[PDB]
Amino acid sequence: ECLGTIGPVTPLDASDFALDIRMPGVTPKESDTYFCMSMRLPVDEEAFVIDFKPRASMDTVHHMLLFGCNMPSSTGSYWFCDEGTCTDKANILYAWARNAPPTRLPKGVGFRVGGETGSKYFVLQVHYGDISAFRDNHKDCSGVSVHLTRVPQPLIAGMYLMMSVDTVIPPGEKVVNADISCQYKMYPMHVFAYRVHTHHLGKVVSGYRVRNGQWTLIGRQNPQLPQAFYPVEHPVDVTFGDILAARCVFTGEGRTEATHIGGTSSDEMCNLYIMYYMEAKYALSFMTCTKNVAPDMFRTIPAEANIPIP
Ligand SMILES: [Cu+2]
Ligand SMILES: [Cu+2]
Ligand code: NI
Repeated sequence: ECLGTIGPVTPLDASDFALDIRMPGVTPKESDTYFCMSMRLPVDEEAFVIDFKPRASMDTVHHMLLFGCNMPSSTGSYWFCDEGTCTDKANILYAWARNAPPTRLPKGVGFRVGGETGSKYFVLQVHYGDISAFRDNHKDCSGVSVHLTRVPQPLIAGMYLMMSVDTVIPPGEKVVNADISCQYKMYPMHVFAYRVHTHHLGKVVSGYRVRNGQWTLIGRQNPQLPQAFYPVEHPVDVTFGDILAARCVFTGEGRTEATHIGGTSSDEMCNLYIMYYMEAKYALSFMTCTKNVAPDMFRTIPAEANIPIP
């Protein structure tokens, strides 16, 4: 699968091209190795990401994530993602998970990149699980083919990130809730996909839109299942005056010391990635909620938010 003499850029037609984002023939020496690499966009003008095709080794790649950003964490050929993904904010565009197949972008929908305000780089994370296939000492070029176009898209994809920052999980503690909430104050977004992220202590993650005190399910997932972007059961609009609300349920069981929010496996995260589309003339590409503005509101959270997925 390694790119040879033809390189990473395929002409599709007048205004479209495929960009292949692949590891430069890497060979992991340990299990659960996270490798990152970057690619500058080959065009300066604004472009739209309208499709993704995975190029994974079905024998060694556990997951892949693709981000857009302006400042990749390294200037090197490739690095361990422990160093970081991007030094500015990494905008997730795509997740590929083993045993949980991705869902296509709706037609007419694209991420805006490049230009004056869009991402100038793609960063690709590859999670290598079982490295028993690397007994060959073979070079791996797993990654993702992205379909770019110059043609403006009627609908712009973006990300609403809900994330905990203050969470403290005391050791042995049966149940710890991490609650996130913000008022929505932009033009309408329609949620079409969601991804959940915790580390090993996470039991369930749920996101809701609350309007006039009524809770509407965006997504609810066990974070110990493959962390792909999952389609929303039914399209959900989030509109001015709505509150977005999310809860991660953790346990402290099995830990001798307290667990707080951080980047390592002995730390936790409570992340819910809400992938939306917006009308192009109304669109903004990213929003983040790191707060809990209506904590008392969580008294009426559906009971399913506290119950593990069977
Ligand atoms: Cu993985
Ligand atoms: Cu994490
Ligand atoms: Ni609608």
